[PDB]
Amino acid sequence: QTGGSFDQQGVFVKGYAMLGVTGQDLDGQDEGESGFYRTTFNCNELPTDECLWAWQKNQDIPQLTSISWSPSSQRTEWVYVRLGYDITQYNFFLDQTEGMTDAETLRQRAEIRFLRALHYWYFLDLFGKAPFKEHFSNDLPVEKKGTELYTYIQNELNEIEADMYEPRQAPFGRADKAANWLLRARLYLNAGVYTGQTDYAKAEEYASKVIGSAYKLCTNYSELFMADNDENENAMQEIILPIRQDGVKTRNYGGSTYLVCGTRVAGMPRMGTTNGWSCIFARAAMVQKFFSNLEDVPMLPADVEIPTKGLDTDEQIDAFDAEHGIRTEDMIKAAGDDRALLYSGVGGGRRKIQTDAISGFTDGLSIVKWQNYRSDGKPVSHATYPDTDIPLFRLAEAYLTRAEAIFRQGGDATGDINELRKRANCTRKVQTVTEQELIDEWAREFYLEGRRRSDLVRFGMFTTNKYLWDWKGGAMNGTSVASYYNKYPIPVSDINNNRNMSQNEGYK
Ligand SMILES: OC[C@H]1O[C@H](O[C@H]2[C@H](O)[C@@H](O)[C@@H](O[C@H]3[C@H](O)[C@@H](O)[C@@H](O[C@H]4[C@H](O)[C@@H](O)[C@@H](O[C@H]5[C@H](O)[C@@H](O)[C@@H](O[C@H]6[C@H](O)[C@@H](O)[C@@H](O[C@H]7[C@H](O)[C@@H](O)[C@H](O)O[C@@H]7CO)O[C@@H]6CO)O[C@@H]5CO)O[C@@H]4CO)O[C@@H]3CO)O[C@@H]2CO)[C@H](O)[C@@H](O)[C@@H]1O
Ligand SMILES: [Ca+2]
Ligand SMILES: [Ca+2]
Repeated sequence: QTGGSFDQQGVFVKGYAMLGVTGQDLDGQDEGESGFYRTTFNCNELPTDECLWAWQKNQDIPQLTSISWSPSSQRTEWVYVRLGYDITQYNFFLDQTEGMTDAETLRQRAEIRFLRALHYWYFLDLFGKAPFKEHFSNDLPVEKKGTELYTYIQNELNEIEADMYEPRQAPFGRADKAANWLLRARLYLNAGVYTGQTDYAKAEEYASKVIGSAYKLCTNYSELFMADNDENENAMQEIILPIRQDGVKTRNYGGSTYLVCGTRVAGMPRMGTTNGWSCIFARAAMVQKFFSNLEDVPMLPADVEIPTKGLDTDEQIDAFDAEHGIRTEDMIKAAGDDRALLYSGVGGGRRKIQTDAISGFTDGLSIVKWQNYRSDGKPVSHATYPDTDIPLFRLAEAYLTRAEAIFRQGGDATGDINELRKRANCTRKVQTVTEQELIDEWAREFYLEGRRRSDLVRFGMFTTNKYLWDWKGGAMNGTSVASYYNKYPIPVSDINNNRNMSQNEGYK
């Protein structure tokens, strides 16, 4: 539908919706697996030191879990096709509005181009290249890779800035200048990876612009991931770009539902939902980001039995956990960090910190960072699907990005790192910053937010022996894998359909 049938406003809104909702066609793929969020999240989380997918029988899960996928990877095709599809939609909107000079359309085009740029970043970060097309048409996309792609995204962002909303002036959910600046800061931070030439001075500069804007850090970390993060100034003042989610109106199995339902199982107190999928749990390496010595991690003694009765309600579960100091609040206290939103209690069965074999959901601690509970205690909209928004872009990213840029430039990054540690009410403060502390802090601050893999690759820790974590590369204590795994392969299906695309080095 074009011309007189083109619903500009409607298509504009759908532009943003692709970030958090699945439409309504790949073979053997549940609709709930096609989302922009879920596919990119898995590609940047499942293979990392942050988490594990409990149901390994699911297609392509073992491959992603241990960094052993191939060009026939179903989950690689999923994110590749999803990213490409969203872009064709943006190109369509831009083509249909081309030539329109009214203030309204200009702003919409700026934001759409912002959204397209973000998508091209994922292509660049995940594949080092992307099936490029500036317009909507029949023509096969051409290949745009590395430096040229990097330069295109940067140029897009630089060109559309002037037309975007001032920081915190756009309707909640839409991207403003600070979102623009944050994306560029991320690009610059990883410029070394994408172009072979680092540019930390620029990453620092754009990070400072974001930090110097109206955005501010939420005083209660957990609130950023709660049901009312779209009706709480404390959380909203930090969320530069949210992915709206609603228990009744905006549902997505791969949306906040994925982060809440996917990390819970029946028996856990305060599930915030009626459905616990028991899918995502933390690896020992994740827990170690909060407990350098895993022996300090509050755990139930192995010689203590868990009653088969009397543990049916949250009240009973909590009381039992308190007796053994294993309530999440007890986990946070022992961790001396508000971000230690983990659970080792008996709700759902005995938990392990590390496992000799990936058997089930309880082989690692549970992650209760995402919640379908409002900080003000008010009712949520639905008993199953969460109202919780996904704060894709948070101000915290600017502090860690500037901190990393300063450190790599030979300066003192303690100031920026302690800004986040202070917010999380950390008992331990950083006296000096090391590469190790930085990558560890990136995990403590952003675990389960869909970016882990990218930070690891930048630190040369994703495939190498520089950092081995439980189950990395398929080995209990971790093992390395080929360096070509730092980039996902181009789906064989697209290699076959578009001769313009060349496979990434290393893959067959
Ligand atoms: O008919 C269309 C429908 O088909 C499928 O759903 C039906 C099943 O095919 C059918 O067999 C029956 O499922 C029951 C099983 O038969 C029964 O054995 C038991 O299943 C076990 C399962 O065997 C275990 O592996 C374990 O399951 C895990 C999964 O392995 C995890 O991946 C996770 O799951 C979640 C998905 O990952 C999410 O994407 C989402 O799934 C939704 C799809 O994304 C969406 O497109 C679709 O429309 O709805 C899906 C949900 O209904 O949520 C999933 C969790 O709900 O977590 C589960 C749970 O740990 O444990 C289960 C439970 O013991 O029980 C099964 C359910 O009763 O009935 C199914 C319909 O309810 C497709 O899966 C579905 O997408 C199609 O629409
Ligand atoms: Ca409300
Ligand atoms: Ca919401």
